[PDB]
Amino acid sequence: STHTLLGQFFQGWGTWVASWPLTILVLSVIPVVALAAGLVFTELTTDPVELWSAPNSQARSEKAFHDQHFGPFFRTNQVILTAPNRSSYRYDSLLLGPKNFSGILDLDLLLELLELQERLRHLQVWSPEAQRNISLQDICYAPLNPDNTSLYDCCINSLLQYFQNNRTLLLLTANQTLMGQTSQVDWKDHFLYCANAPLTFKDGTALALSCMADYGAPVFPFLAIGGYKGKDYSEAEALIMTFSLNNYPAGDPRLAQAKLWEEAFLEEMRAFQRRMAGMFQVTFMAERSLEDEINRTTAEDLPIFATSYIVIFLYISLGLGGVAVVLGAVMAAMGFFSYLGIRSSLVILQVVPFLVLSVGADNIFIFVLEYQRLPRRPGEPREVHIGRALGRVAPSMLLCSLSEAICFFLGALTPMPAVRTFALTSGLAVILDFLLQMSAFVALLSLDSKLLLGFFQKAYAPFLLHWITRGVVLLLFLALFGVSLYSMCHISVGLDQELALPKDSYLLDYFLFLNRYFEVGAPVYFVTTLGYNFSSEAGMNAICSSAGCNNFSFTQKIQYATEFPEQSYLAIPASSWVDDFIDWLTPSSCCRLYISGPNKDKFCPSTVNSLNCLKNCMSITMGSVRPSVEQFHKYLPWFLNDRPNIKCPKGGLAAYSTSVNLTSDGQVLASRFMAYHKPLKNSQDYTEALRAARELAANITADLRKVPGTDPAFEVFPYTITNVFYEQYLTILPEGLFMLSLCLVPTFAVSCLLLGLDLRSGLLNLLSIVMILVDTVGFMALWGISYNAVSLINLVSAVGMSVEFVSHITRSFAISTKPTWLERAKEATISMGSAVFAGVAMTNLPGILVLGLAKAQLIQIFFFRLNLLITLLGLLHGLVFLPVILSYVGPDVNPAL
Ligand SMILES: *[C@@H]1O[C@H](CO)[C@@H](O[C@@H]2O[C@H](CO)[C@@H](O)[C@H](O[C@@H]3O[C@H](CO)[C@@H](O)[C@H](O)[C@H]3NC(C)=O)[C@H]2NC(C)=O)[C@H](O)[C@H]1NC(C)=O
Ligand SMILES: *[C@@H]1O[C@H](CO)[C@@H](O[C@@H]2O[C@H](CO)[C@@H](O)[C@H](O[C@@H]3O[C@H](CO)[C@@H](O)[C@H](O)[C@H]3NC(C)=O)[C@H]2NC(C)=O)[C@H](O)[C@H]1NC(C)=O
Ligand SMILES: *[C@@H]1O[C@H](CO)[C@@H](O[C@@H]2O[C@H](CO)[C@@H](O[C@@H]3O[C@H](CO)[C@@H](O)[C@H](O)[C@H]3NC(C)=O)[C@H](O)[C@H]2NC(C)=O)[C@H](O)[C@H]1NC(C)=O
Ligand SMILES: *[C@@H]1O[C@H](CO)[C@@H](O[C@@H]2O[C@H](CO)[C@@H](O[C@@H]3O[C@H](CO)[C@@H](O)[C@H](O)[C@H]3NC(C)=O)[C@H](O)[C@H]2NC(C)=O)[C@H](O)[C@H]1NC(C)=O
Ligand SMILES: O=C1[C@H](CC[C@H](O)c2ccc(F)cc2)[C@@H](c2ccc(O)cc2)N1c1ccc(F)cc1
Ligand SMILES: *[C@@H]1O[C@H](CO)[C@@H](O)[C@H](O[C@@H]2O[C@H](CO)[C@@H](O)[C@H](O)[C@H]2NC(C)=O)[C@H]1NC(C)=O
Ligand SMILES: CC(C)CCC[C@@H](C)[C@H]1CC[C@H]2[C@@H]3CC=C4C[C@@H](O)CC[C@]4(C)[C@H]3CC[C@]12C
Ligand SMILES: CC(C)CCC[C@@H](C)[C@H]1CC[C@H]2[C@@H]3CC=C4C[C@@H](O)CC[C@]4(C)[C@H]3CC[C@]12C
Ligand SMILES: CC(C)CCC[C@@H](C)[C@H]1CC[C@H]2[C@@H]3CC=C4C[C@@H](O)CC[C@]4(C)[C@H]3CC[C@]12C
Ligand SMILES: CC(C)CCC[C@@H](C)[C@H]1CC[C@H]2[C@@H]3CC=C4C[C@@H](O)CC[C@]4(C)[C@H]3CC[C@]12C
Ligand SMILES: *[C@@H]1O[C@H](CO)[C@@H](O)[C@H](O)[C@H]1NC(C)=O
Ligand SMILES: *[C@@H]1O[C@H](CO)[C@@H](O)[C@H](O)[C@H]1NC(C)=O
Ligand SMILES: *[C@@H]1O[C@H](CO)[C@@H](O)[C@H](O)[C@H]1NC(C)=O
Ligand SMILES: *[C@@H]1O[C@H](CO)[C@@H](O)[C@H](O)[C@H]1NC(C)=O
Ligand SMILES: *[C@@H]1O[C@H](CO)[C@@H](O)[C@H](O)[C@H]1NC(C)=O
Repeated sequence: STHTLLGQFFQGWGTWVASWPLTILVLSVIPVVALAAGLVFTELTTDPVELWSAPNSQARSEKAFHDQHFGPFFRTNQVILTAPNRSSYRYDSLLLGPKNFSGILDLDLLLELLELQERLRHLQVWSPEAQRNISLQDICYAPLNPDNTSLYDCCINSLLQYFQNNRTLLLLTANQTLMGQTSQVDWKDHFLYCANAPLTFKDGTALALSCMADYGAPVFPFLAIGGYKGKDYSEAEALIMTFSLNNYPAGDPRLAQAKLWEEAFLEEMRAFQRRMAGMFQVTFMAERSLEDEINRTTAEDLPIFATSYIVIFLYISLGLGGVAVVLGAVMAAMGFFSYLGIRSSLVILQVVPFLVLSVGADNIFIFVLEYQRLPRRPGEPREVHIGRALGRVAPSMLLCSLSEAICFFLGALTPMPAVRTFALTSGLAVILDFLLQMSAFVALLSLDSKLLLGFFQKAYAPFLLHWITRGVVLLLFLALFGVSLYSMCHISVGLDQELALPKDSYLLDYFLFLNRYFEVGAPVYFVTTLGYNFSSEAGMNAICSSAGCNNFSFTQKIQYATEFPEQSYLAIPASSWVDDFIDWLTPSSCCRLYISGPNKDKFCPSTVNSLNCLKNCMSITMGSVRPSVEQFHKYLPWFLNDRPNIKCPKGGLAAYSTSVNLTSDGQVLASRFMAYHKPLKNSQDYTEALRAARELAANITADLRKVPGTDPAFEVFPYTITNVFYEQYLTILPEGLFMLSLCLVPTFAVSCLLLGLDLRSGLLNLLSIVMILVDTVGFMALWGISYNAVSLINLVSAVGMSVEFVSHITRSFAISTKPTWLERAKEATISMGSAVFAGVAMTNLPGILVLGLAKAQLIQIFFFRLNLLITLLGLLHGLVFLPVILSYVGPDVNPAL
């Protein structure tokens, strides 16, 4: 008899608390201030976007490997222009004939872009470190000269670097004759040539200009122009400007002083946008922007949510004290984790009370209603009266605040750190609410000494409980179940990137141009783990692509997967370094040795010419030349220090200077192979591209481990900058369904174990909760709400919350001792359904009056838009179905003396 013992215990507890209310109130209000001091002490928040990745997941372990061996990924800042007013026209270029250009490639706009680019290059900002005024050379990603980066060696990708940013070279007209000349060649004839082959040093036109940038590296067309899918390289609808800044770990001061340059870059481009509006639509984005704009919306709406926990006060209209009790409990639970050490963000800190308070106030309302509705046996004071009232309401009030702490704690197994912190914070707020609304609230309820609901509940009852009503409500809700369980399959898993922003930020314009005008997605690298030999003649051929090497190979596998971009999510070949290194070892003035030079007997660089150096590295021509082992360690570092000029453009440190990590002897440890994704638009494309690249990587490693000298536990994994975000969605269906399905067991095993309910009433309770979950999943899929990590903690919270909808109804039916089932549930409805309705409306009205006007996309889609569905879909299953279903398959009469 576990139910009877709890009532006796809580009745004696309530009588003693009524006896000593002042002392219990002071001694239970004093241990809240100590826990609340943890908030004011530090409460360290987590600003950046590394609160959305599992700290030991495989996708972040690969990032920790790559970041260690090759340095971190470069931060990118972009500007897109896309002039829409001008008209496409015609140009009869002498080489390729007719070409019908677009309006953005007119010469009147390129100069105006150049005067913005060369002024963004010379930008200086004052830092918190007051000594040094920061230039761009300190924090720029220079792939050719990192030792002392001059200001002209920083990576500034744009179309203007086909002319090396030279104004006079851009304004150049040259006579050229093929005997049918009829014109002079202008800059566009040179741009059309450089688009086809970016590696050329001497242009094939009459005017000669290299297609290489100011820093000695080629610039590809997809990094410069976009929106050119048909009619290639002629009808670009948008220019592109890109600045690359090298990234550091979070503790380094250079990252602190490189986020201050991007702020001035944004504040200068925002002035550039309004300086000209009749000829451009410039949209920009810095890497600082996204992680410091989703915090702005959350930090600009705390006063607009302060009406939430004051509109909690007005709906009860002894009530101020209860809301103060729940707010103190939630604040203490919020501040307790600072002592243990948990870096929670302000976004987590803003929505915790507005989901715990909606469950913490209903128990107060139920207790005060049962205290003010009791028969009030005379001959005894209130000191036993409140204990007598609390004895038969304590266990039912204990189920609904213990079947939510269990649900929230069980829901804290999600991979995301911030969702885990939100679950852990609200899992202890409610459990520190139930312990503090009897040790403090009962003292106030004894210390206070010094309608119409039951009107129309008895008219709402004849609307139900009749065969007109009891035979249509059942099949209608079963049809709702039948439509929801087949609409569940249309649900879409994945969280879009644009839902973190408001409806008015410039990043929405940037993403709308990025999804529509780019032609290559983010780059990806096929990293090679430690172990591969890379030296044997039978070792290079498995990673080769040309001149005698094998039929199928790694850099041949990537190129073959490029040709079906719809299935494999790649759009550019691999560009391996062994393929370029074998080309560089070909003779004729690339790799040469001094013969009679005692002082420089090893290397003759390409730029030096004389009659001294004449011997080649590779000895004699032969079919499919490949170096020996001893010729590898000599000749590989030299290839990583030969800048490409026009005497040997075969390769060098232009693109491979940080793609191989040499040891202290000459055995390579790891490598990278850079290939570009196809244009990825929504969040169902990122995860699918991740899976379709990872399976290709596993195919490559399974093919590559067959060589003789290799080592097992050697895998070639893919890595891109956003792999650490969308890696969870491969495995959120099995780990999401399992967490929900295991979450019903501790509620079913306790709701039928606390208050009667042997099998049938608890079974109907489980049927109601499963119906609520399937209906809310179907309506969530039908609205457009996604199914991600942040939209699963809400469903777990609804599973915890629905015990409110059902437990009091099944309680009042079980205690009912009236004769027939046709009217036995009427007393239970009139007794408890009104109180449950008031409790549900207690979350319904403040659940809509604040979170529906949040102005953030995250709160407006995942907390107002979804909690409203659960709240007004649990009313229909708790006030229209459950009493009706209990009148047909309801248990027989319990005496229950
Ligand atoms: C870092 O930033 C500081 C401040 O912008 C900059 O100092 C600049 O020095 C030059 C040369 O003096 C000027 O642009 C200017 O210094 C003087 O400023 C006064 C007050 O407006 C002017 O009346 C003077 O014309 C001018 N110098 C003289 C006497 O001709 C100052 N910046 C401004 C415009 O206030 C540094 O150059 C930057 N980098 C560092 C630390 O070198
Ligand atoms: C990568 O793969 C190469 C080729 O298989 C391998 O080179 C091998 O090194 C071992 C250890 O020194 C050598 O034993 C082996 O052949 C040796 O080559 C010298 C050259 O003058 C001969 O004089 C030796 O007799 C002979 N073996 C000895 C030392 O007695 C050599 N393979 C050949 C035939 O070139 C590398 O070790 C592999 N590297 C890694 C990272 O495992
Ligand atoms: C090519 O590979 C090299 C070897 O893996 C890299 O050099 C390694 O850089 C690591 C940091 O990126 C270092 O790790 C830190 O080393 C210090 C000194 O021993 C330790 O105290 C730290 O615990 C450790 N990690 C930190 C910072 O917590 C390695 O020490 C260092 N070499 C090794 C493995 O000993 C190169 O960075 C990489 N490419 C180049 C040349 O940049
Ligand atoms: C943008 O393009 C300009 C045009 O190419 C560059 O200016 C050119 O620089 C060349 C190298 O200094 C000049 O050659 C020199 O010209 C002078 C004066 O005519 C002669 O005395 C020299 O003999 C000759 N060089 C040598 C070493 O013999 C070109 O004359 C000059 N272009 C013209 C026609 O004015 C700019 O340098 C370039 N901008 C940048 C950033 O470099
Ligand atoms: O920042 C952030 C968001 C998480 C912040 C925090 O973890 C949270 C959120 C809600 C809670 F209840 C409790 C904690 C998240 C994001 C979440 C919802 C969205 O509609 C959009 C983005 N994202 C992101 C950022 C970049 C990106 F590439 C993909 C996603
Ligand atoms: C290209 O063609 C010839 C090749 O020598 C060259 O003379 C042109 O320059 C002259 O410019 C004149 C003024 O625009 C033009 O009318 C004339 O056709 C042309 N030379 C003559 C007399 O035929 C070169 N074109 C230009 C405009 O520089
Ligand atoms: C003569 C007797 C009654 C004196 C001893 C009374 C002791 C056992 C009582 C009096 C007040 C009580 C406290 C009142 C309030 C709280 C806050 C609650 O969140 C945890 C328990 C805690 C901290 C209680 C612990 C037990 C307590 C200290
Ligand atoms: C070193 C720095 C970060 C220390 C300063 C930490 C600051 C930002 C902390 C300390 C106390 C915090 C407050 C503590 C309590 C609450 C109530 C909660 O319902 C909303 C957030 C709010 C209002 C917090 C906002 C952030 C806050 C002001
Ligand atoms: C790096 C170190 C310091 C991290 C320590 C934090 C982690 C590992 C541990 C330390 C103490 C732990 C807490 C101890 C007690 C409780 C109360 C329980 O009802 C729910 C879990 C909860 C809230 C634990 C959560 C995990 C926790 C916060
Ligand atoms: C073509 C697409 C984009 C049109 C979408 C129209 C939107 C506004 C529609 C589609 C589905 C609709 C929902 C369908 C079901 C319910 C349950 C009901 O108890 C409250 C209203 C609510 C929650 C609806 C609100 C409006 C709604 C969200
Ligand atoms: C393409 O070129 C032809 C001939 O110059 C021209 O008539 C046509 O208008 C051009 N294309 C577009 C989209 O206008
Ligand atoms: C600055 O750059 C030049 C470029 O050659 C280099 O020689 C010099 O060593 C660098 N300065 C220092 C102090 O290293
Ligand atoms: C130029 O383009 C802007 C932006 O679309 C537009 O508002 C403006 O009317 C255009 N002006 C003209 C007439 O070219
Ligand atoms: C595959 O290798 C065989 C044997 O070297 C060769 O005959 C064949 O041409 C290669 N495959 C293709 C598609 O050429
Ligand atoms: C690579 O891919 C194809 C199709 O996925 C697969 O059938 C084949 O077995 C894989 N190659 C290897 C070496 O297993």
